[PDB]
Amino acid sequence: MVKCDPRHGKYMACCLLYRGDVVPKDVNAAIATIKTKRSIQFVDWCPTGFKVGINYQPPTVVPGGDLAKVQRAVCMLSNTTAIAEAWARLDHKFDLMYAKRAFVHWYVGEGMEEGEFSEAREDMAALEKDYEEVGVDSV
Amino acid sequence: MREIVHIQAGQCGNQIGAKFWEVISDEHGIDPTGSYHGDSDLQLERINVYYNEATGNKYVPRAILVDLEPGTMDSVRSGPFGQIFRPDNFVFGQSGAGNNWAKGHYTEGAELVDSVLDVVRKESESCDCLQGFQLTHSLGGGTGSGMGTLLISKIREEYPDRIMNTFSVMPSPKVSDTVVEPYNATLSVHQLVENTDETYCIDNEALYDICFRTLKLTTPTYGDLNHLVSATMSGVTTCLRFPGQLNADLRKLAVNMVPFPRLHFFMPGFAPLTSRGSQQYRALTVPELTQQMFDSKNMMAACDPRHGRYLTVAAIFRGRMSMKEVDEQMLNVQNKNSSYFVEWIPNNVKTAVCDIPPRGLKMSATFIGNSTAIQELFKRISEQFTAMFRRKAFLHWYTGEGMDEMEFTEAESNMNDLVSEYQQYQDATADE
Amino acid sequence: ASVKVAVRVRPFNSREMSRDSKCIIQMSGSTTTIVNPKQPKETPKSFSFDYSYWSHTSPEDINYASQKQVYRDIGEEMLQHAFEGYNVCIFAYGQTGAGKSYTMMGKQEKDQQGIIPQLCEDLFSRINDTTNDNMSYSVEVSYMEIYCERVRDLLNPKNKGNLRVREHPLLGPYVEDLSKLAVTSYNDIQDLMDSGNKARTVAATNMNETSSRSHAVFNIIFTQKRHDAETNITTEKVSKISLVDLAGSERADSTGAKGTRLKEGANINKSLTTLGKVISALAEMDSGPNKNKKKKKTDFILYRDSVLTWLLRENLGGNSRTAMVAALSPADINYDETLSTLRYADRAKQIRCNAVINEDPNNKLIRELKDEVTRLRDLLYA
Ligand SMILES: CC(=O)O[C@H]1C(=O)[C@@]2(C)[C@H]([C@H](OC(=O)c3ccccc3)[C@]3(O)C[C@H](OC(=O)[C@H](O)[C@@H](NC(=O)c4ccccc4)c4ccccc4)C(C)=C1C3(C)C)[C@]1(OC(C)=O)CO[C@@H]1C[C@@H]2O
Ligand SMILES: Nc1ncnc2c1ncn2[C@@H]1O[C@H](COP(=O)(O)OP(=O)(O)NP(=O)(O)O)[C@@H](O)[C@H]1O
Ligand SMILES: Nc1nc2c(ncn2[C@@H]2O[C@H](COP(=O)(O)OP(=O)(O)O)[C@@H](O)[C@H]2O)c(=O)[nH]1
Repeated sequence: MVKCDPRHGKYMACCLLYRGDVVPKDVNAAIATIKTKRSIQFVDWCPTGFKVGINYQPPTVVPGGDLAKVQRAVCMLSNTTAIAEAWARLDHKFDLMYAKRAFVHWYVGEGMEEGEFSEAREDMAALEKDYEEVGVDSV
Repeated sequence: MREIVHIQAGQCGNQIGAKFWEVISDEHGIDPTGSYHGDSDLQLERINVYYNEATGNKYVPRAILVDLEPGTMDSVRSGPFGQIFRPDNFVFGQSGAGNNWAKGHYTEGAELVDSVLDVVRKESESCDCLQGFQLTHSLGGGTGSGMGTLLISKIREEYPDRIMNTFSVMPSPKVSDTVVEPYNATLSVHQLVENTDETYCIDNEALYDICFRTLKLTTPTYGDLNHLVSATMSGVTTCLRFPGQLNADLRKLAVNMVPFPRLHFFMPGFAPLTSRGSQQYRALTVPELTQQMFDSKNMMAACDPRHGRYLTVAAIFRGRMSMKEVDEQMLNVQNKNSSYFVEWIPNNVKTAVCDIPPRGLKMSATFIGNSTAIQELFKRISEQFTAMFRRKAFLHWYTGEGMDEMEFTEAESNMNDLVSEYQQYQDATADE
Repeated sequence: ASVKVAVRVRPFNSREMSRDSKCIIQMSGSTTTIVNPKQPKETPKSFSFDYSYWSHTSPEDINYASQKQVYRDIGEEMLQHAFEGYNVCIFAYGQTGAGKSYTMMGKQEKDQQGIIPQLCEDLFSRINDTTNDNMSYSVEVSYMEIYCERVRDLLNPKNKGNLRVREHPLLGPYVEDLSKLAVTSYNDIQDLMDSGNKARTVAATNMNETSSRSHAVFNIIFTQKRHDAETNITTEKVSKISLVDLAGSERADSTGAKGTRLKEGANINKSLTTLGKVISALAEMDSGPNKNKKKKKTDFILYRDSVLTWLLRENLGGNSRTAMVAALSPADINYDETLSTLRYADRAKQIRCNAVINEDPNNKLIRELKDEVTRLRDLLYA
């Protein structure tokens, strides 16, 4: 749901939420199959990786919708280190406008101080670096 | 709620405002008498943006009319919509400016400005939460330039927080109708660059070009030009009046358009345009509107956008359309003509969409561009100004009314500085 | 040459004492260093400055920097330059609490008087000493403030109207109907200064009990008249001395601003940001053409954005020589503002001034021709 390639990073955690006619044998087999594949990379310090939940109520269908009626549904919430990539792109744009102080007077005229820009940028840089170390292989 | 106050000065401004009021009224459904005769229920939801209530379930527009010659006031009253306005707002005098900026700004306008300001204060006090002003006038004239500039200065002094707009007709390059156009245009721009918050530059030559080439008319009159300008004026501020998927207040347009305080001159545009008898051939849709909107022939500013770079641009759509098509088209336009867009703004297209299109137009789009090429216009005036100031061609008429050469010199310097700023970004390279 | 700079460290203030804080600014000679409390053992930073003043102590002389020392370092040279015939300018800079007013005005009760009182004192002392039959002097004063993009006069009594700004085509920007007053005794200028400081607009805030809501400019026009009736002519040299006190950057949420105070802070911040932009642009401009090739790339500096930059057109660049006085707060909590002050002071160092003395070209050409004929006469006589 976000324009970032998960293959460039490593998966750190995963939650699966199943709705409908689902059995634990099938989800165990699915988890084993996903663990077998090589394209999906898990960090070394999370040997388990997966959390599973199952619910009986199947999803509903709104009149005039577009999704079809289905018997089984899945929602995944995955914590990966690919996100950073998207942040990096946005940072570039910010710099290209902040070198010339474009549009800054609108912000300053409503109570903001100029320096408050720069601090935030540095703060952002700090978060990104901590998403590049949490994934370095242990030694 | 967002109330707008409308002011009109001079022959050009008054006629444009009359046609504009004849338009908005239809969009909201108001009879010439004042009573409401409409069909939809959204028309009264936000009628207070422009109109005030009156006891007999009547609506009166929130306009002010200004001049120093009763002729235009008589013409407006003796007209189809003369009875819609409040009589007390017809402020005027005698012995008009006579195409002299000094008489308009210092001698004659200084007497009537107090009454005009009293009416403006009375009108603005009743508003629940005033948004901004807008004023229509012509720079090449007398009354219009002087009194409009004086009113802009005073109102900015009194109401520093609110938005000020202007729809000004600038002198054309070749089609000329006054011999002392450059003096008035320069003296007016010297103050417009400082005081107002937005400005839309109209040129008669561009409107005639659109009428003859696109609309394929045979005898255009000033009514059609007023039509085009009124269409644009109505389309700019649609999102205050009707619901939509992406709203765009005037302040939002101001923030996204101008990157620096002194660069608030825009080129407007409107689409579509089928010239009639050929509507059956053109398929109306989103990419067709985008194609017509960015074309050079459509622009009303009489300046080629291909000679510079777009500092930025805004598009306001009206209709029922998909958001993906709009976003894809704006991205495609940005990527295709990559040379003509400035490179240190990563994305320089503002988008808004409204659900209620015009009376009989399944779709429509308004365009507000901010590009360096506008400098050409100023250069023309400056050149002509020098050609008449080196020998003091008609100067005494101004000096008899209480001016001096220093005023002319500082105005010329300020406009030249504006031209230099706009030229600073025009060339490629620059980058980081 | 370039601009002069005199950074000064302020002592602790009770707001920084009730809330615990630590000194972070160190300095030695021309160098001034700052360490990031955020993460230590990361990257100590240093900067080079012509002058630097320590003011944490007072009875002890351990690197202590009295106001008299600052005056002797900057104002004495500037007064000498003014007597030579250069227009000269001082301008203060920093943030709410830095101590720009302490340096400019100081305290009337204290012997430690600010730069402007001491400059006026020394100027009148030299006028009294050097007056003669063949040498005389004239002095006039003016004092203006910029509140919110409006120029207001201070010596002029209560006048509700504002003053217009107009550009003379040859002499540049100026302000029309400024009450320009002459002076003949130190008492007159002292009383005028007291009245001006009294009539200034000042409001209280969390950062300072008595803060300034307006930029202030003090101007002295000084004329030398050489009256050797046999040979010389009068009104030979005219000089302009400008002393500028700027408002301190407002952080809004930290200052407890609200209502009108917030709008004043916003206008002050807009003016300061415009000033920073010109300073950076002018510095880059002079730096580039000086070393790059010499092409005189036509990137022009934009001063018509704010009245502050517009009225200081000449002092920032042109026929004026100048100095920047950046005050600094040593408290650890005030880290980012201190870094901004340091960086913009360093940028201001890169700026080049081009003060030049000018007189009537006819007189100059006559003198040059007189020297030429003297040379030729010496040639043929030999
Ligand atoms: C029969 C029909 O639908 O044909 C169109 C038509 O052919 C075109 C050419 C129309 C036509 O416009 C012109 O010919 C014209 C002439 C002089 C100046 C400006 C325009 C049209 O007259 C104009 C008319 O526009 C409207 O009625 C809008 O709702 C518009 N009208 C007004 O500006 C107006 C004027 C006076 C009183 C009340 C309204 C509008 C926009 C916003 C809010 C309210 C109204 C329309 C669609 C057409 C015709 C009739 C041919 C165009 O104009 C507009 C505003 O739609 C010209 O460019 C568009 C594209 C259209 O395809
Ligand atoms: N060297 C110093 N010795 C003693 N007190 C000082 C010194 N420098 C500054 N101060 C004090 O610092 C406080 C604030 O100084 P001030 O000059 O008002 O700051 P500012 O940064 O110029 N802000 P503003 O008042 O708005 O112009 C006052 O109490 C000064 O007396
Ligand atoms: N677009 C448009 N321009 C007009 C109209 N009437 C006059 N003008 C232009 O206005 C200019 C003269 O300005 P004028 O109205 O006399 O200014 P005033 O005397 O101060 O009111 C001329 O260059 C005309 O081209 C009109 O109805 N529409």
